[PDB]
Amino acid sequence: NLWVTVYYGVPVWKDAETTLFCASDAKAYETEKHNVWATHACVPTDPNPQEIHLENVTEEFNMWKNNMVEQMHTDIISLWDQSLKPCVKLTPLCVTLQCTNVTNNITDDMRGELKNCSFNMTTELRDKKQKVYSLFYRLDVVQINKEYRLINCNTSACTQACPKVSFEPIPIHYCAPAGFAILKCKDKKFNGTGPCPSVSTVQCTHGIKPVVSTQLLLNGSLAEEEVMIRSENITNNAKNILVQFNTPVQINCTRPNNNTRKSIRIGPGQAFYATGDIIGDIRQAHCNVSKATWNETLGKVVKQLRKHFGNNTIIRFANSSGGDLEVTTHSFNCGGEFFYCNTSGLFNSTWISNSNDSITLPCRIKQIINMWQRIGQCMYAPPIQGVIRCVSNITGLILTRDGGSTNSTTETFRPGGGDMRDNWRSELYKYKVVKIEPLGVAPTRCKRRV
Amino acid sequence: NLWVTVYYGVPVWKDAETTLFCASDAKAYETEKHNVWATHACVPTDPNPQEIHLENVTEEFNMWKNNMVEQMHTDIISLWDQSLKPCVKLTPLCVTLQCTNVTNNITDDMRGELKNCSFNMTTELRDKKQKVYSLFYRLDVVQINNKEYRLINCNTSACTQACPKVSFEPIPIHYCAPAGFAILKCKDKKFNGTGPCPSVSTVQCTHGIKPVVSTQLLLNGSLAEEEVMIRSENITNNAKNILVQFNTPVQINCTRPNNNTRKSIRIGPGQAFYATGDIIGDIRQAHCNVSKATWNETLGKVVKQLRKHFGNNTIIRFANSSGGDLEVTTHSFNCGGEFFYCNTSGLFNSTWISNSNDSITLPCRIKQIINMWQRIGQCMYAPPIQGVIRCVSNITGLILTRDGGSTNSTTETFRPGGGDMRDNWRSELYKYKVVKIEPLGVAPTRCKRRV
Amino acid sequence: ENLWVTVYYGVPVWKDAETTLFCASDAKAYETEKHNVWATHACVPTDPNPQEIHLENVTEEFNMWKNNMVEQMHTDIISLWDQSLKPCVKLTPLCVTLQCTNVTNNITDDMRGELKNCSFNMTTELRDKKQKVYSLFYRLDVVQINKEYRLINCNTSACTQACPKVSFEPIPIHYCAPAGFAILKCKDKKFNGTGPCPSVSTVQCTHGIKPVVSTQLLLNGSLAEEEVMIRSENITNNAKNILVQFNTPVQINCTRPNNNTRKSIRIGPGQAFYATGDIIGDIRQAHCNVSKATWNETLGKVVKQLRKHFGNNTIIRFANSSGGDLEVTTHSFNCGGEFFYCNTSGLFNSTWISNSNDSITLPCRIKQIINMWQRIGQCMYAPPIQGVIRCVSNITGLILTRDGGSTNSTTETFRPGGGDMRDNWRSELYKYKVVKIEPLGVAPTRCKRRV
Amino acid sequence: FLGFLGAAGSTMGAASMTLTVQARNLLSTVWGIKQLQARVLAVERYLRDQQLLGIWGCSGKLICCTNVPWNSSWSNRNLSEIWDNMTWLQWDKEISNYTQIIYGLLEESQNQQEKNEQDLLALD
Amino acid sequence: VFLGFLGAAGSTMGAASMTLTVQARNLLSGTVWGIKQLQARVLAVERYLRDQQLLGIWGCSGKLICCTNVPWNSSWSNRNLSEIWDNMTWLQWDKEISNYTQIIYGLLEESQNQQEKNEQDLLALD
Amino acid sequence: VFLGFLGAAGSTMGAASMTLTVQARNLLSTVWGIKQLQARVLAVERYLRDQQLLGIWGCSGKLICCTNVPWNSSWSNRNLSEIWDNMTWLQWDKEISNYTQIIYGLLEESQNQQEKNEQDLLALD
Amino acid sequence: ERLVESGGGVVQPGSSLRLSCAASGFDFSRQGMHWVRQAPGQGLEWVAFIKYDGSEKYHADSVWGRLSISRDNSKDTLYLQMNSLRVEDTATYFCVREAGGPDYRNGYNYYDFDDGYYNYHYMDVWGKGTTVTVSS
Amino acid sequence: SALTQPASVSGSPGQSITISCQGTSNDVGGYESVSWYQQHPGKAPKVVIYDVSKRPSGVSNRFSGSKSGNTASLTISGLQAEDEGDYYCKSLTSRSHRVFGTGTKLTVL
Ligand SMILES: *[C@@H]1O[C@H](CO)[C@@H](O)[C@H](O)[C@H]1NC(C)=O
Ligand SMILES: *[C@@H]1O[C@H](CO)[C@@H](O)[C@H](O)[C@H]1NC(C)=O
Ligand SMILES: *[C@@H]1O[C@H](CO)[C@@H](O)[C@H](O)[C@H]1NC(C)=O
Ligand SMILES: *[C@@H]1O[C@H](CO)[C@@H](O)[C@H](O)[C@H]1NC(C)=O
Ligand SMILES: *[C@@H]1O[C@H](CO)[C@@H](O)[C@H](O)[C@H]1NC(C)=O
Repeated sequence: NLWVTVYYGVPVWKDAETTLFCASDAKAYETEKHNVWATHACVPTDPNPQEIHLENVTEEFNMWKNNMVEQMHTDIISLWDQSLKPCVKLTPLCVTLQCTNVTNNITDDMRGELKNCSFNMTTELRDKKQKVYSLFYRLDVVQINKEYRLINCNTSACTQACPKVSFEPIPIHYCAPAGFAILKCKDKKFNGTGPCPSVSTVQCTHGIKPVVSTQLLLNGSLAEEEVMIRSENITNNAKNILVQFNTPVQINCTRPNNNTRKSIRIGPGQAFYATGDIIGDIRQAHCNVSKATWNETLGKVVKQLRKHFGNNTIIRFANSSGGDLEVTTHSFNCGGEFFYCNTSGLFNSTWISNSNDSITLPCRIKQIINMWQRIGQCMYAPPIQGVIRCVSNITGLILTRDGGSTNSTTETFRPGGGDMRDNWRSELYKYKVVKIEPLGVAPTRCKRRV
Repeated sequence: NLWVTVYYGVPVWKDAETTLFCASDAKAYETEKHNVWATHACVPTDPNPQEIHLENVTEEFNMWKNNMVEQMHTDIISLWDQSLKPCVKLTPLCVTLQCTNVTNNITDDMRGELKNCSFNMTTELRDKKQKVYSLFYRLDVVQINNKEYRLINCNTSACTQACPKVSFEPIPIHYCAPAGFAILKCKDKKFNGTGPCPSVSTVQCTHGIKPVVSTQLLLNGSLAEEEVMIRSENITNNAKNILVQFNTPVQINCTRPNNNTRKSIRIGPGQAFYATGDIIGDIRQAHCNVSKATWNETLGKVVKQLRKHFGNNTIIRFANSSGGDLEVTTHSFNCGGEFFYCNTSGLFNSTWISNSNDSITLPCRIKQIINMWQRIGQCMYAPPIQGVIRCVSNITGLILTRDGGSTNSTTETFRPGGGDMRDNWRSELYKYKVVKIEPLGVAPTRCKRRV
Repeated sequence: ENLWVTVYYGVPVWKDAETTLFCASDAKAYETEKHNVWATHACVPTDPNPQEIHLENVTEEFNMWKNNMVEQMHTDIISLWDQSLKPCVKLTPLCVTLQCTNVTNNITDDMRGELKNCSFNMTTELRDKKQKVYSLFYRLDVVQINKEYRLINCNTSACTQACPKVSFEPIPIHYCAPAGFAILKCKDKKFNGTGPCPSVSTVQCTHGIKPVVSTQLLLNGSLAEEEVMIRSENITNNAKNILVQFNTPVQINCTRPNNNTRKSIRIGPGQAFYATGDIIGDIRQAHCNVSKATWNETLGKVVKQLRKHFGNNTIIRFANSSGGDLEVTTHSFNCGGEFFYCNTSGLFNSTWISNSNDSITLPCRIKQIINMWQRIGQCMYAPPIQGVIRCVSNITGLILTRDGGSTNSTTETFRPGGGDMRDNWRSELYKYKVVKIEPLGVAPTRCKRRV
Repeated sequence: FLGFLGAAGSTMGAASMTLTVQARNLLSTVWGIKQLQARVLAVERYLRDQQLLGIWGCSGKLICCTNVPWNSSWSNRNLSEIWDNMTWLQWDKEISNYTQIIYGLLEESQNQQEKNEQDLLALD
Repeated sequence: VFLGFLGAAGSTMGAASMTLTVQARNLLSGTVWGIKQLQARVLAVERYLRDQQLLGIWGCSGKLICCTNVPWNSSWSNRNLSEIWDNMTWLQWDKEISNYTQIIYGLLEESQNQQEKNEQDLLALD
Repeated sequence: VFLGFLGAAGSTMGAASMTLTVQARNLLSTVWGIKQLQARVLAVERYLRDQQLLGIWGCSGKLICCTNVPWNSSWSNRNLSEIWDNMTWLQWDKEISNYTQIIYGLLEESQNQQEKNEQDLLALD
Repeated sequence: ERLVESGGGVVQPGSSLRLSCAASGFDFSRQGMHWVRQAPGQGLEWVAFIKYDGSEKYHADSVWGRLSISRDNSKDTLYLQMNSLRVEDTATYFCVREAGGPDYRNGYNYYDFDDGYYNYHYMDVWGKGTTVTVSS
Repeated sequence: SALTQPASVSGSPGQSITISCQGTSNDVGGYESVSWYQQHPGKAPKVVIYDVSKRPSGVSNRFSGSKSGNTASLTISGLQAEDEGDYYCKSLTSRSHRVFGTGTKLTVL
C-alpha cells in the first residue's frame, strides 16, 4: 500500500540560464573615482564567501557551452559605451593635415613612427579658425593623395575617451538571483569538460578582472601544481587551445617617451587633448620577459602537450601566421596607454626528445582603436603625462594548430585569438548556474483524515 | 437558516482597460532581418491557439468605444519613431538647389514632374566641398523667387531618412492580453458593430493584424462572411464616416515602370545620403490597374445593402473627393518601400436609379518627404530603390462619407475620405473585447463552519 | 504558569527607514495637463480628502536636519528640471562675434548702461546663407572680448533655451510613501528642531508643497500660528544657518515697468530663437516694494524670539550680505518667466538696543542666462515675456547667518544667507517623518496547540 | 473539460465543480517596459484577492462557508432558483451593491473567532 | 468605533490585539515618476511575501493570532503578565526582546518541522 | 546538523526530509539597475507559482503532506525501504521525471471533489 | 533691368518739382539707387545715394540740405524732390542703380539686414533720364 | 574736392596711352574703391572696370588699370576707332560719398 506524498523544499536542481547581477567591494565606492564599471550602481558584495562543501554529488560541467561567458561579453560591451556618451565626440577633427617628420633626437628604429601635423580647428565662436599643431602616430594617419587624414574619417564619427574615467580593471563578482544557485568545482585535475567528484555551491563568484588582451592572459587566476590545457577538440585545428600557468612570469612594459598633453580649447565646453612636443630623447616602447623564466615555463607546457600528442612527437613554436595589427600583436593597455607588441621573439624554438637575458619586444602605440572588433566606433585615448611603467604577470596562453597533413612527426603551435569570449573562459570554467526545483513527490504509507 | 459562502474562481468578468503585449509568429520571428515593427521583444505564440466556445452567453460589444485601437494607434507611432532614431539626419541638405527640367524621352503627361538638381554638398572632410547632382520630384521642391529651388521641409523642420536595412512590410502582429484578463470574440456573422452577440467565444489572444497604412481604401485586410456589411456609428449623422467590408476582394496592380538607380553620396563621417542618378530607358508615369468587370459588380452589391438604411426607392450616387490636402484627397499607400499617391476619381463616378477584359487606370504620384501622421516636425525621406517594382494587393474595405444640405431629398451622394488611422485598424479589431476576471463571489447555501 | 510563545500578526510597531516616495497631484492639475515643467502628467492623482489619523499616548523622536525626505526632494527636482529641457531647442550656434552698443532712446539714470543693442550674423534656414540680425541683451549676459562682446556661457558650456510652451508656476505637489510605510506628522507647535512630539498623527501622506526656489527669503511658504519659530542645527555654532518663520505674512510687490516685444529669429530648420525686439516707451529699472510699517513690526517679533538664546541683554543688529557671487548676495526668484536678483540691503539695516506708506523700494536687475542649481555646465536661456509683469508674494521666513565670532563684544551681527538651496524645502518637510511597519511580533501567554 | 472560462454559460450548480481550472489563469524597448508593468500588475492583483481570503480564515480553500447569517433583503429567491437556473454572471450584477458591505461582516467575525479559540483552550 | 490605521499604536498590548486586522490590509495597497514608482510596487510585494512565508513555516499559515509549542525562557523577561497586556504597549515591547528576536525565529522553524514528521508516522498505523 | 543551502544534496532521501525548511528560505531573498529589477520580479512570480500549485492540492501550509491518491506501480515498483535509505532526491527526480506531469493533474481535481464532499455532509448530517 | 524717368518741365526759380523713377525686372527692395545729373558740355555730377531700406541718406556737400530723397519699396518707385530751384540747377538727371551682392567669407554668403545687398561700389545700369530747364 | 584730370589726350590707333586721375590720398588710396566709366553721345555711360583693377564681363580685354600709392592710371593697349568717346573716373570719398572726376577727352588720329 503506497500513497502519493508531496514535499516542498527538496534539494533538486536543473540546468538553466538567468541574468546575474554585479557585486563589488567598497574600495572603489569610497574613493568615488567614477570608474568605467559603475561600482556605485553595482550591488555591494557579501562580507565573506559562504561556500558549502557538498558530498556524494557529481555534476557535469561544460565551459565551452557555458552561458555565463555570453552574459559577461554582452555586459562589458554595454558598460563600455555607456561611459562614452557624456564626454566629447571629435566630429570636427576630420580636416586636412599638413604633417612632417621629426628629426631632432629620433632613433633609427622609430625613424617615421610619429609625425608633426598642423591643421585648422574650430573654437567657441562659429566664425573663427585657430591654427594648432599636434603629433600623430603613423598608424593613425593616411596620405589622402604632405596632406594626411585620420583613418576614421571615412568610417564614422570618432569619439574620444573621458579623461576622468580610468581603464584599470577591477574585480567583479557574479551572483545568481533568488531561487537560483551557482555550483563551483574544486577538482584541480578537472579539465575543460567532465564530471567533478567534488562540487561546492556559492552565492557569488570570486573576483574577476576584465583584463582584455590578445595572445597572452594577464592578471588572471592560476592553476594548482600542474599546467592545465583545455580545448573542446584537441584534434581540430580550428579550435583554440587554452593554457594555464602554475607559476607566473613577470613582464615589464614601459614607454620611455616623455610627451606633454596640450588641451586645445574647441567649442563651448568641449576639449581636445592633443600630444605636444616630447622633451628629451625619443625611443620605442618595449616589454621585457626573463629568458630563464620564460624558457622554464615552456618546458612545463611542452610536457603537457605530449600527453595529447604522443610522448615521441616534436613540438615546434612559430609566430603569428598573418592578419592585421590587432590579431598578430599582443594588444593591451598600460596605465591608459594602449600597446601593440610584436611577440615574434617568444614562440621561436623547437623541442625534440626532451644570466638575465631579458628578451625585449618592440611595441607600438595607437590612438584610434576599435575596442570590440566593431565597425564604426572609436575610443580615442588621450595622451598621459610623464613616462608609463606597468608591471604585470602572465597567467596563460592562447594557441592554435595548423597543418597535420598525415605527417605525425612535427607539431606547430602559433598564437591567435578569435575573440575575447575565450579570454574569459579561463575564469568562468569552474562556475555554472542551476535553478532550484523545491517541489517533489514521493510514496509513503499515509492518508488524510476526513 | 441560510449562510453566506465564498467561492474563489467563479466565471465572472467585468469591463476594464489594460496594456496588451506583443506577439509574433514563428515564421516571422526567424527572418533575421530588421524591420520597422521590431520582430524581437515579441513573445512567440504557440501554434493552433485554442478557441473555447461559450454557450448560453450574451455579451455587449462596441467597436467605436474600444480602447484597443487607441493603444494600437499609440504603439505604432512609438514603433515608427524608434526605428528612425539610429538613422542619419539629413540636415545639411537645406542648401540652394539649381534645378533644370529633365527631358530626354519624357511623355507629355509626366512633363515637369522630375527636376534635375545639382547642388554643393559637404564630404567627410570638413574643409572641402563636392558638387553632386540628383533627381527630385516636383512635389519635393518649391520655388524661392537653371532656376533656384529649395526643399519643402527646410522651412518647417529637418528630418532623417529611412534606413535601407529596415523594411515597411506589415508583418502580422498579435495583441495578447496578460494573465488575469480575457479576450472575447464575437462569432456572429451579422454583427453591425453594436449590440449583443449571440455567438461569443474566448481565445488566448487575437490573430495576425497587419499594420497597413492606406487612405480611402483598406488593403490586405480580413473579409466578411458570405455578405457585404455596412458599419457606422450614426447613420443619420453625416459627419461620421462609414466603414464597408467587402465579402469578396478585387485585385489591384500598382507598378512603377521607371528604372530608377541608386547613387550613394557620402555626406560625412559614417553617414551617407542615397540619391537618384540617370534613369535607364524611357520615362513613364506610375499607375494602378483595377478590373472594371469586378469593380462594377462590387458597387452593385455594395449599393444594395447600403439601400437598406435609406429605403429601396432612394437614389444613391458616387462622387470623388471634395478636395483639400493631398494626403487626404488621394489613395495613399506604399508599394515595396515606394510611397504612392493615387487618383481615385475614376472609380467613384457613377449613379444608380431604381436598381470583358477592360480595366481602369488610376494615375499616381511619388513623394519622398513623408509625414503620414498629421504631425509637424517629424518627416522622413524614403531613399530610392533600384529597379522597377510591382506589387499586387487586395481591396478588402472602403471608407465613405455622406453629405448634403437639403433637408429632405430622394438623392444621396457618397464620397471617399480618410478620416483617421484608427478607422483602418478598427476594421480588424471589431470582433474583440478585453475583460477583467473577478474570481471572488458570494452566494447563500447551507454550510456552517465547524466549532 | 508554563506560559508559551505566541506570535501576533499586524502589531503596531515601527522604526525609521528610507524609501522612494512618489508624487500625488491634485485633480485640477491632473486635468489641464498643459505641459508643466515638473512633469505632473505622469504624477498620480491624489486622494479626494485628507485621512489624518490621530495617535494618542505616543512619543516619537524627530530630526529635521538629518531627515532623508529633503534629500529625495532635492534629488528629484533636479531630475525633473533636466527632463523638461531635452525636447526643446538648443542654442548651440549663438556663440558668435557680437557688436554691442549702448541704447540711449529713453533711458533712466539708473539704467544708464544696463541694456546693450547687439547685432550678429546668424544662420538662416539654408546652410549656405547667413543673415544679419539684431537683439537687445542685458549687461549681465555679455562679456567684452578686448566694441566686441560675447555671451558669458560660451567659454563654459552651451545650453538650451527655456522652452516657450512650458510654464514655471509652482503648483503644489504631495509626497506619498508606498505600502508597508507610514508618515508621521508632528502636531506640536513648540517643536523647535528636535525632541519628543506630544501629539503625533499619522497621515495618508504629506500636504501640498509648492516647489518655490528663492534665496535669502522664503516665499509662498507655510505660516506658524501665534508664534515666531527660530530653528537651527546648532545655535552656538556660527557656521550653521538660522531658519526663521513668520506667523503673520508680509506682502512684497515686484514688477518690471519696461514694456518689450518678443521677436522670433529662425536659427535653422525647425529651430527658433526668441529675442527681445524693442522696448516701447521709457526704460526704467525694475524694483520691489515692501511696506515699512509691516516689515519693521515683523522685525520686532524676530528679535524678541532671537534674544532668548543669546541672552536678554544682547544687542541685535542687522547688516546686508558679506559679499560673493551674485547668486548668493542677492535675493533670487522668478515672476512668471523672468528671473530676478535683487539687492536687499535696504531691509537688513537696523540696530536694536531694547531700552504709514513708506514702501521700502529694492531696485534690482534681471538676468536671462541662469545656472539655477549652482552647477557648471547646465545653463538655460529664458525667453522674454510679452508685456509688463506683476506679482505679489508672501514672505514667510528668512535665512540668517550669524557672524559674531569675537567673544569680547556683546553685540551680535546677523546677515542673510542662502548658500544651500535645501533650506527652502527643509522648512516645509520638517513636520513629516517616514517609518516602516513591521507586522510580526511575538509575545508570551498561555496557549497550546493540539497534538 | 470545458477549458478556461468554459463554464461561463453553465448554471451556478454546474459551475461549482470547475473552480480549479479558472484559478490557474489568474497568473501565468517598447514591449519591454509595457510587458514588465503588466506582469507586476498580475502579481499584485492575485495577492489582493488572496489577502482578503486570508483574513476570512479559509485562505487555502476553494469552497468556504462562514458562521454569519444571511439577510433576506439581499435575495428572496430560494436555493432552488439560484443553484439550478441562473448564472454566475447574472448573480454578480444582482447583488453587486451588497458586495462592499458584506466584506466587512466576515472581516470582524473571523477576528472574533480567534479570541474565542485562544481563551477556550487556555482555560481548559 | 473605528480607530484607523495604527489607531491602537498608543493603546495597550491587550487592546491592540483586538484591532490587528486593520493593519494587515495596509501591508499591500491597492519618466521620473515612472520606473522610480515601479520599485515601490515591487518592494511592497516582496516585503509582504517575506513576512508571509516566514510565518507560514511556523505552522501559523493564515491565523492572525496563533501560538506555538515552545517554552518562554525566564531570562528573556520576568515581568507580570498583567503589566504586559494591560499596561505595556507594543512599541516598547519590541525594544526589550529586540536582541532575542533572531534566535526565537529559529526555534519556531524547527518546532514546526518536528510536528510534520511526527504526524505522518502517527497516522500511518494509529 | 546545520549544513546551509543545498547542504543535503547528496545525503539520504530520508535524511534530506528533515532539512526541507532550509531550502524554502532561499527561494526568495542604469545597466545594473534595470538588470536587477527583472530578476526580482522573476523570483516573485516563480515562488507564487509553486505556492499556488501546492495550495490547490490541499497542502498549502504543510511542508510534508500526502493526498488520498494511490501510487501506481507502473511509475516505480521499488521497495519503500530501498527508496528511503539507498537513494537521493537528485536520482529520484530522474526516475519519475516523465511521470511527474501525470501525478500533478490528479491531485488538482481530487482536492476539489474532497471539498465538495465535506460541504454537503455537514449541511444536514 | 530697366529704369524710366519722368516729370520734367519748365518752372520759375524758387518753385518745386518732383521726379519719379521706376524699376522692373529685378528686386527693388534689395539694392540702393543713386542720382546723377549732367549738363551739355559739363561732366557728371553726383547728387545723392539711398540704401535699400533707407536707413541713412547721403547728400553732396554742394547741395547739402537742398534735395530730399525718399523711396517706397511697396510701390516699386523712386522719388526725387528738390525745392527752390536755381538757374544753375538745370541738368539732365539720371536714375542709376548701384550693383551689389552677398559678401563671401569663410565659404558662406553674408547678407545684410532683412536680406539686404552689400554694395560692390560700382554702377552697372543707368536710366535714360529727363532734361529740365529753368526760365524766368 | 573734385578729381583733377588732363584736358585732352590724343593717340594714334594701335598705340598705348595713359590717363591720369588723381584726388586725395584718403579718398582714393584709402578705401581702394576706384571705378572707371566710358560714355558715348546719346547714350548713358557704361562701366568698363568692375573692381579697382578688374574688368567686368562683356567688355574687351584690352583695357587695363593700375594704382601706385596715391597715383592711379588706366592703360589701353591696341587703340581702335571705336575707342573714341568720353571717359570718366569715379571713386568713393572718406565720408562714403561719391565724387566724379573732371573728365578727359580722347582724340583718335
Ligand atoms: C610517454 O613517455 C613518458 C616519458 O617520461 C612516460 O612518462 C609516459 O608514461 C609515456 N606514455 C605512454 C602512453 O607511453
Ligand atoms: C424594397 O423595394 C420594394 C420594391 O420592390 C418596395 O416595395 C419596398 O417598400 C422596399 N422596402 C422598404 C423597406 O421600403
Ligand atoms: C556705453 O556704456 C559703457 C558702460 O555702460 C560706458 O563705459 C561707455 O562710455 C558708454 N558709451 C557711450 C557712447 O555711451
Ligand atoms: C530676560 O529679560 C526678559 C524681559 O522680558 C525676561 O522675561 C527674562 O526672564 C529675563 N531672563 C533672565 C535670565 O533674566
Ligand atoms: C533558555 O533556557 C535554557 C533551559 O531552560 C537555559 O539553559 C538557557 O540558559 C536559557 N537561555 C538564556 C539566554 O538564559
